Amino acid sequence: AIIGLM
Amino acid sequence: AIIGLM
Amino acid sequence: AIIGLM
Amino acid sequence: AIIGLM
Repeated sequence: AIIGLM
Repeated sequence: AIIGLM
Repeated sequence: AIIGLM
Repeated sequence: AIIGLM
């Protein structure tokens, strides 16, 4: 699985 | 299953 | 399985 | 899978 934040 | 919140 | 966020 | 946000 894969999250990404900014 | 991949999340991108920017 | 690929994110690219800017 | 592929996501992207500029």
